[PDB]
Amino acid sequence: SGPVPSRARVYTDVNTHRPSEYWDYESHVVEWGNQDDYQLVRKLGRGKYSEVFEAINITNNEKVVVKILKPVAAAKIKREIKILENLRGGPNIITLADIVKDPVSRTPALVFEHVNNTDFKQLYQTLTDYDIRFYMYEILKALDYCHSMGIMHRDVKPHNVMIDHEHRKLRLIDWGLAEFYHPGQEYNVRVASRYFKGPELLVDYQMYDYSLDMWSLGCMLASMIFRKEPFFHGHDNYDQLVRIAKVLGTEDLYDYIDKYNIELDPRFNDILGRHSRKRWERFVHSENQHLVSPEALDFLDKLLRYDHQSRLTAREAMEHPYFYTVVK
Ligand SMILES: Nc1ncnc2c1ncn2[C@@H]1O[C@H](COP(=O)(O)OP(=O)(O)O)[C@@H](O)[C@H]1O
Ligand SMILES: NCc1ccc(-c2ccccc2O)c(Cl)c1
Ligand SMILES: NCc1ccc(-c2ccccc2O)c(Cl)c1
Ligand SMILES: [Mg+2]
Ligand SMILES: [Mg+2]
Repeated sequence: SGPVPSRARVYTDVNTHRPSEYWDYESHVVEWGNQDDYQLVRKLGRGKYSEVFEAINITNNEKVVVKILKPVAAAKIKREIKILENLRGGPNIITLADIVKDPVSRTPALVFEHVNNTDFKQLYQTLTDYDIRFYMYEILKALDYCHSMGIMHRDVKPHNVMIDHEHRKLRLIDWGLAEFYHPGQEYNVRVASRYFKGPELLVDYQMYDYSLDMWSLGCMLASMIFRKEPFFHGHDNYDQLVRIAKVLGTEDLYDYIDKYNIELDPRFNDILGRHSRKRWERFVHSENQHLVSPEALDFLDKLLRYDHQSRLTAREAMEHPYFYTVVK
């Protein structure tokens, strides 16, 4: 009885054929740099987990970004550091330049390469059909890379993707929620922002994998091409599932939970209803027609699936006709 187990269909074995030192983040010894090499210039902002500053590395006069971590479990801090070090040099992965102890917070401060990012609210309004495909391809390079390195990002969304549009430079940042994929491991479902949450998280299916990032990628794509921000606009985690079911339909949702022997929360009884799966051309109108194409719709169809096992992997997504027009 209970949930039917699941494994990723790709990169299942990456972490077992690597030394324990690679994925065992708890045993990692942090090599501390010197906080005096960095001078804070301006606060970019503060979120739930960190305060971020633009800074200058006074040893080479280069612009950097300093992420001062708020106190959390020491395990969560070493996980971020180990993943960043393991992924360093990878295509479109942010470079971790240093780790210092901030004198004021008494917490680790991660120093990154600076990316001159255009805010989401501005790029969202100007990206062309061509630019969207180009940037989606750059994201897929980062995701196939971290997945092939046995890591799932788990927080893919626009504010975690830096774009320097003038230089067509993209970097996938914020590896604070990222984890090592271990076949059969039960993970915490309290990851990602509500609108980006995969069905596996919303139905409390813990044995998820890299394919969670493909759902989030699909949510970003739908919002962009259809001009509907966010695409699945739930008022809460339960309504989030209802919003998805109104597009993907209730019959495939029941096939998904029956395949994995998942039981819906009984509060879905008063709110879920019965919904047909909708054709993607329904979301097309005269204000988004220039961002949509049969290739974009077919690609979206293959990412936004309830069954995490049925979604395109990052490598398959890169082979899709949607990217044929992108100069490679
Ligand atoms: N390398 C960077 N270049 C430019 N801006 C950055 C960089 N790293 C972070 N930022 C900015 O700071 C914000 C917070 O960074 P992030 O790593 O996502 O922290 P958190 O885990 O607290 O969300 C980002 O959304 C972005 O606006
Ligand atoms: N201005 C530098 C700084 C000082 C204190 C904290 C801090 C430290 C502990 C708890 C919460 C916090 O905001 C942080 Cl993250 C940064
Ligand atoms: N933080 C800047 C940013 C990152 C990704 C995208 C993006 C790019 C391609 C497709 C969907 C997207 O949301 C945009 Cl519009 C802006
Ligand atoms: Mg972030
Ligand atoms: Mg984060």
